[PDB]
Amino acid sequence: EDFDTRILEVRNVFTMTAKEGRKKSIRVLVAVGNGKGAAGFSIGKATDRMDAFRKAKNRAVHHLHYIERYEDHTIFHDISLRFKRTHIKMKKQPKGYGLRCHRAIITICRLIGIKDMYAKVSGSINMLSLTQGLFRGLSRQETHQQLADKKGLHVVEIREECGPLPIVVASPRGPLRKDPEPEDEVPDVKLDWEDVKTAQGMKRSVWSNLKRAAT
Amino acid sequence: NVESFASMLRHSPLTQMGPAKDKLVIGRIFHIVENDLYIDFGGKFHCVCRRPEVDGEKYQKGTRVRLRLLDLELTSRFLGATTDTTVLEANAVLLGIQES
Amino acid sequence: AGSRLETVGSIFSRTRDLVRAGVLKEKPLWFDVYDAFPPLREPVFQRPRVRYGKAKAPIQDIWYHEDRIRAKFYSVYGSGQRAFDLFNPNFKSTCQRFVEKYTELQKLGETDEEKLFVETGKALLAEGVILRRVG
Amino acid sequence: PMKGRFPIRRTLQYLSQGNVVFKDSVKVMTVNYNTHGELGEGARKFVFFNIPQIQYK
Amino acid sequence: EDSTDFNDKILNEPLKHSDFFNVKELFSVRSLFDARVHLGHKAGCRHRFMEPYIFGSRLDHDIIDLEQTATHLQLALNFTAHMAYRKGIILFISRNRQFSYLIENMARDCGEYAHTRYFRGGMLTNARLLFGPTVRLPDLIIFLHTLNNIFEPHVAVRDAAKMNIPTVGIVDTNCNPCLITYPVPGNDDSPLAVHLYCRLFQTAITRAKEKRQQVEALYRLQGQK
Amino acid sequence: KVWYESPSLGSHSTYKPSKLEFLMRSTSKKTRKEDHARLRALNG
Amino acid sequence: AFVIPKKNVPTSKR
Amino acid sequence: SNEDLPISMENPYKEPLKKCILCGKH
Ligand code: FES
Ligand SMILES: [Mg+2]
Repeated sequence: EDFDTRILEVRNVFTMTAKEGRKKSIRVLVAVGNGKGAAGFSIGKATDRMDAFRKAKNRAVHHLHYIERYEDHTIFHDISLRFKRTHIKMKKQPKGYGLRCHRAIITICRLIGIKDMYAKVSGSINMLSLTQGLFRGLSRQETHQQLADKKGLHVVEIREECGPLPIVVASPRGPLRKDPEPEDEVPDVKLDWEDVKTAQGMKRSVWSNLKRAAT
Repeated sequence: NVESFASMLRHSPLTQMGPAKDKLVIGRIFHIVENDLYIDFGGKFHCVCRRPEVDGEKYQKGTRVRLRLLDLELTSRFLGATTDTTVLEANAVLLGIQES
Repeated sequence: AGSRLETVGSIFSRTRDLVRAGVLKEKPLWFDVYDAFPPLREPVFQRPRVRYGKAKAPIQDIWYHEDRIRAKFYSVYGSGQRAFDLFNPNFKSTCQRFVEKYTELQKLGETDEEKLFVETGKALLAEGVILRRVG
Repeated sequence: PMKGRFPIRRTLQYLSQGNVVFKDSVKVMTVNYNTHGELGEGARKFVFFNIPQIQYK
Repeated sequence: EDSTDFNDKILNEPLKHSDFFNVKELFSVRSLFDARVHLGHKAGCRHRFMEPYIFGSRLDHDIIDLEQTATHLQLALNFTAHMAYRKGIILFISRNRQFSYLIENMARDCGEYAHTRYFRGGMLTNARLLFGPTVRLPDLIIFLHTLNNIFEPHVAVRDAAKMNIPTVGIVDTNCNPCLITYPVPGNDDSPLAVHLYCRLFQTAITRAKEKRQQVEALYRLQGQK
Repeated sequence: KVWYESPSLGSHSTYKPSKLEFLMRSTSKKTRKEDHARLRALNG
Repeated sequence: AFVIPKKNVPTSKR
Repeated sequence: SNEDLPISMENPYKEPLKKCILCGKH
């Protein structure tokens, strides 16, 4: 009863058969979730559209992922991944930002329990690749405790609304390193030209930052 | 003063034997199927030897025999394979029976 | 309610997480035992990959100093007509008896290789050992 | 992604982080450095990382 | 009122001891060496995930490091004993037909279950249909051989993980231990190795069941008075 | 491999061409793609 | 949440 | 450390490579 089901795609697939010619079947993609981090998806196939719904939603509840959420409202860090030809870039956002994501991502995020996130989908916009690509990226996000345990250092959150106050979000359970993390004068991290072009005011789009209904 | 594994391995008869090709070893028949003799000789895999024509009835379960080893494990990698195919048996030639 | 995503984490991580989310009402019978006495490696699915270029397995061949003596003994005298008995854990072959004498004479200060090998054969012949040279 | 190694160097934020603003006397700066040698590594990183910031300021 | 004390004195007490059943007295590196457990397959058959547990190659024959086997075997036996103590269903699985009869007898003698036959599709993932909606599945699956007869991973390895069942498995040098919860690097082919494994698990399981009865009986006698 | 197919999953299976195997065989079973190959090559 | 029509009648079984 | 550990070296039991009947002849 705690799980909600949402449809992501309903397709009519046509199979050519030896004696019966073109036959019509239904392929349905549905996602399930309880709104508290546990969510999954499954494909359903049947000749009738309502049998596909039953198979998909019942099967999905047995293939649930657990998704870690920062403060139970957003992701722990920016996630950029490619699944086949579908690219998804997700950004951690503060409270009140809402879900500014592909409508399918919005639907899945309400099932997971993510309230604030930005996502941009590039390349092929295949609902299945997008769905399983999204769950792959959300299931491989490193939490703050995992980072602290991995590096044996404190994770300190600096918020501009809280000024210079250092907020320790996670501390290692094991011993605490004494050697500071090396401060490489320049990081060799790869950047997204889309993110940089926006921060420099060179991104011009009539479709960006448009007023939309609450999501 | 507990013996280490490195010590057990160095002084093991199987380690001391070196290569197995053309090595005389004593085996024991543990299973027989018609004229197929299954003989263990101290290795990982048993060998399968056909009952000799002469004194065939002398070869029974428990009979200790002399073998000339060829390979401890018959394996080969075939074209287009990522690993080796193994038949899970050693290659040995049955010479005769061991007697005191 | 559960998870059959066997390639996503491990049975422990999937069970622990679904227990936290309240999806699983009761913990499985094994969960408390795994938690107290976990394996050395957490059982997470991995895909075996093939090595390419300059990548090589780290496994090393097992060799011993006496193996040089064993190769020469087999070359000079061949495999002994005596049969190996690999069932007896204390079996000593003619080669091992040769190696032990060869090691004893080396510890007596002799350092030449060709000379240390001929004197060893004589000692065994004196002890009654049969050493038929292959050629 | 942004082409090249250390794409951060090609951002306005990075270029504005230079702290060297030369006095009006400075008219020309020549840099002589070596592509190989362990003792000239700092000069190579200076050309690689900091020359862009100096010219920007 | 009385349940919390029961679960604490019986179910939680064994979990506070490093070796509650003393399974380390059951084997030694020498006992494993005499059973030929260190003997692995040829190097050409090596699985890359088994390289951590391999001591080396002796003339193109891989040797399993028994120092690690002893530590893994300690964990595997300890887990098996705790699951037998908790009255868990232990299922032995192996497709090697040389040992099918031996394994079925070992299971019957210890009071557990064996599946050495052709594993049918969906025995674990479709058990309710095949057996009934109230069928109880195994709490622990012990693999004495992790490969099937075509040298591929036994289907039950994947299906055990799907059903969140922990697996104990003897993993030779050509096997894949990634999804086996408690792997034990060791020879699975030699009759002496396989016989040893059956004695250890049989003994660990039998001791744990007797320990459960001893504790329960004492807890009841003390409860009345 | 070559254009000649060698992807068979049971490539390591032991080929057993005997009279007894034929009797202990599923009647539904039909010859696989590379099953004829072993026959074509064994006859040669 | 919404309702899907039920697939079959449970009496239709052995 | 330990005397019984394996030592690194070249295969002492390695056999010579095969040779054709005319190997080494003009
Ligand atoms: S093998 Fe032919 S020249 Fe040497
Ligand atoms: Mg094996």
